[PDB]
Amino acid sequence: VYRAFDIYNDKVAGFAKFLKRLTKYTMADLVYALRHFDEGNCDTLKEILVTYNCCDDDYFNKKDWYDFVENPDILRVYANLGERVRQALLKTVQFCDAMRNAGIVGVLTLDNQDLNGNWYDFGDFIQTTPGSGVPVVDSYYSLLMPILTLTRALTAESHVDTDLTKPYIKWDLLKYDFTEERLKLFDRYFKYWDQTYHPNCVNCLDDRCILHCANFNVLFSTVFPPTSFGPLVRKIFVDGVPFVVSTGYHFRELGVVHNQDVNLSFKELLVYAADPAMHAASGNLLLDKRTTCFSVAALTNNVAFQTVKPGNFNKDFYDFAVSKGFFKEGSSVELKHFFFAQDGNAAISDYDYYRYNLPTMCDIRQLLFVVEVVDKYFDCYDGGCINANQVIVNNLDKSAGFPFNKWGKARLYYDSMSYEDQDALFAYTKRNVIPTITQMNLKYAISAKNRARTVAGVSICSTMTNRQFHQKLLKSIAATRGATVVIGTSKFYGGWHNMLKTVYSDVENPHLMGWDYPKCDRAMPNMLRIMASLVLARKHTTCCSLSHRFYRLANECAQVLSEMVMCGGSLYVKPGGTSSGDATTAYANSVFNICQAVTANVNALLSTDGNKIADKYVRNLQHRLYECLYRNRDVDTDFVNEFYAYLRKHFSMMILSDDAVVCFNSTYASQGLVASIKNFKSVLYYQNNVFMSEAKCWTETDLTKGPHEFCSQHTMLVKQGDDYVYLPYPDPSRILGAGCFVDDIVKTDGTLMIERFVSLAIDAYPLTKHPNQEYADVFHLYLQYIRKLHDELTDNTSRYWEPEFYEAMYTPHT
Amino acid sequence: EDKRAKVTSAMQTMLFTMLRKLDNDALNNIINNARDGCVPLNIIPLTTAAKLMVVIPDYNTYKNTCDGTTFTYASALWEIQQVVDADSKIVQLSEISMDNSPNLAWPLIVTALRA
Amino acid sequence: SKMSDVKCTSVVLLSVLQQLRVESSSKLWAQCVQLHNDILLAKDTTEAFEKMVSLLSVLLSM
RNA sequence: CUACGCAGUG
RNA sequence: GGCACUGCGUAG
Ligand SMILES: [Zn+2]
Ligand SMILES: [Zn+2]
Repeated sequence: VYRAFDIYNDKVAGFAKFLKRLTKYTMADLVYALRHFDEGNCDTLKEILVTYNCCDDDYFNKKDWYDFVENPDILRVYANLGERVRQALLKTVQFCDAMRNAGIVGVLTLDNQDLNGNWYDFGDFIQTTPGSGVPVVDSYYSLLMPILTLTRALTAESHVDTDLTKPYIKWDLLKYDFTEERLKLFDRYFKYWDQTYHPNCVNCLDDRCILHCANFNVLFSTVFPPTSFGPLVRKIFVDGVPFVVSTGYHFRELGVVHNQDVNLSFKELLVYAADPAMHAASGNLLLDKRTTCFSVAALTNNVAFQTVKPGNFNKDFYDFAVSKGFFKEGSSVELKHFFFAQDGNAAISDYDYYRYNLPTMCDIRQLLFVVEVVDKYFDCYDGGCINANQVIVNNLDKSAGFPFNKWGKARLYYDSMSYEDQDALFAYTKRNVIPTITQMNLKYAISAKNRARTVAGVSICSTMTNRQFHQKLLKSIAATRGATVVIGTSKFYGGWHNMLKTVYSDVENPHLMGWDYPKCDRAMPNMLRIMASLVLARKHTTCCSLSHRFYRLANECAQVLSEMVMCGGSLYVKPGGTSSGDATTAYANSVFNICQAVTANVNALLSTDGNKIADKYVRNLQHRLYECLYRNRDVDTDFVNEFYAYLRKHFSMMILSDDAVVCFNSTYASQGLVASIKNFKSVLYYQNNVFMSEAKCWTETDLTKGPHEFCSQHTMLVKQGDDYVYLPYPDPSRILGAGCFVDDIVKTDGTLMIERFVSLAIDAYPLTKHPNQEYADVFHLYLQYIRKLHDELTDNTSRYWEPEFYEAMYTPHT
Repeated sequence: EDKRAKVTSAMQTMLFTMLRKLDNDALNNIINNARDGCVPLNIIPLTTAAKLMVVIPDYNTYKNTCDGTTFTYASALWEIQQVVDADSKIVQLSEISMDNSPNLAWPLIVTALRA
Repeated sequence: SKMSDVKCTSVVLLSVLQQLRVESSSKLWAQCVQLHNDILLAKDTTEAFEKMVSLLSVLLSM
């Protein structure tokens, strides 16, 4: 029968299904089932769950028994296995000790350990002098890592004497330095993981060491009480009056970090006010039973409830549209996009969606190789730190965060500080940690679903320092055309056609596909966000030292990843995820997307049988992929280049931060040499902790039709100028709703509507070439409406309502 | 420069006035309990704040957490001073019951003082 | 038709209810929001008219 | 090119 | 009453 095996021989190498007291299943079957997840074939996973009392078959009769978001109770069922996993870990160490006490050198594989933890393997072992045996546990531990936090194997470390029956451990409420406990945890479970582990990531040597140590800390921080993590504060004496200020931080992933300018000016006042220390110290204690998210304090005398009012309605546009034959029964274009009003509990209920963010431990060897490959997608860009006078800021009339929104906009702070002050602040952030407070606001815009959208407004210190750190690389990425990341590449003036031709380039049997990330902004693991920041910061090999770059990374971690979130006047802690109002949200999201695609490709190429691969080049590439993944500690630039070229040939990606189009050789994917939809589903299941459904991910066989959807835009091949070009058109219901339903009533009368409708007629011109007469009539509706508004208002103006205007913006001349 | 002076003055005033609200009676003791003098931020509200606010979404949570006039939280004994609903109106303790729960405008914000 | 116009009228009535200081009351505004969001998301005309009548009654109570 | 407004996208 | 990108429109 099919069993999961991890093999590394002279002919085949991978982690794949092969045809082949002692339990029915082994640990590798558990790891394979939880990693390569397919809801169609869950028989091994169901048998494993039922056999070991995690649940019963009646649990599977319900729908969505596997989904994390829809059925959070599954997180308990998986956790009901975690203790078993923990026992395995302990037994593993014992086994290793025995080998080291018998002078045996061997490679430990998952398939040799049954689900009770026993090891029934004694082959592949080379005898040596007793006492000098060196177990090899890179593959075993590295593959088992994602199961350690999925099943919560380290819960029993929170109890006295490690007994699940005994009560919790009463750690001192004042304790913050858990370094000795982290050493004990590492030496108890990962005793033979040879790479040096630094509980405080200040001691880390480079980016890869930071990733490795932070990966271990993420697992080890689930044991300790959640009240210890967060800013560390100390009483200082400013001019004799006792302040309390943050002189450090405690990161779930980076350990304890201590400021270097601890001393006991407008910059120093900003560092004090942005600090949540004073606010969370003078505020009243708060216990919010509405959310399971940890709460800190209440900054006001009452809890605030914010209601989203319903959107306005354009009677004129609706009347004109129904006078033109729209919105009839059985038609194709309707009103499907509305302003959905919300009640007072909307903000906190949407903040509660962070319960989907779980502590995720990543496959560290796989993540290191994947970050090596992902860095290749950003080598055609240059970046570095810049001075304050080189920083470009788009809008200076935006909020400055909290508490800075009380006194003015960001323009006031940029005018107050001289360039020397901003440079001094940036240099301060290179040596110290400055925790900030980010507000959550409710968004007010057209949407097709009743759910509300929350935006995380960040403070001004984070914005300024992150701009100075990242703007050169950001503008480099936003001004490069023809690369994987298409941020900054307009879809106008033949942009969409050039993008599509770039994606189609040199693929033997090209099919297209696409997917989406469910709850991307909330369910993202923290390790992937750290990796994205490290990839963005790799462009500082000469301007910043190691310590400066680490303290900058700690700054993003403390101001974006785990900052204090002020909702309704109350301070909560953010478990993780991303801040949608961050400076580098789109680019870190693009790095995360490329990471997930590369991980899918690696899993697809490694889970192939290998023996049945008829291509010798692909078989050798798979063998060297396993070698460079779980056998080589230092980077292999040659094979990274080779795998990057292999992907760029057989997997062409078009990425905008969440929305991706992949043109792939269909023969290779059907053979199992390239990622498919099921590989992405498995990858998002075992890393992103979310289930991806086939309804929201699509495939396309004929390139002429083009991508089904990209950036909420369909595409179509048309003829103009004797040339077949790809034009993007939107869903006409979206445009009709935008016309009918307005954000504010002022945009119901005046000149403003004209411009608005122009920018809606520009985006609805391609619908003219659609075969459906309703879609084509949408455009003429908009043009007749613009003409009617212009007539009501009453040579240079007639050019707004002629089709030549909107035709000229899809010809690639300009 | 005048705007810079105004912003600095406002920030200093906010820090000073809010430092007036900051109590050193238990802060000194909890700092002294720390050998290095550094304490987590999340611990200061638990051990130093006098007033506590609890937000109750449903009657089940109310009877589970703060049913009596004096309840416990953070290993401390708190006595209820006021109860308000989401409309910012006073709600008496006798009004909160399973029979009258459908008539109340949940959630309820209950304010207590440390005893 | 009969669906689009009832959805538009539900939107305008929720807007005028909000202008009538209904959002001060938590329960009344929550009920109005639920009715309006179920009307807009509805695909059946019978449910649309039923919730439309209920929302209009909420408006007419004052 | 710099300012302000609008629209679209994540 | 947030970040980024793109495209309009009025001004030197
Ligand atoms: Zn390290
Ligand atoms: Zn730099």
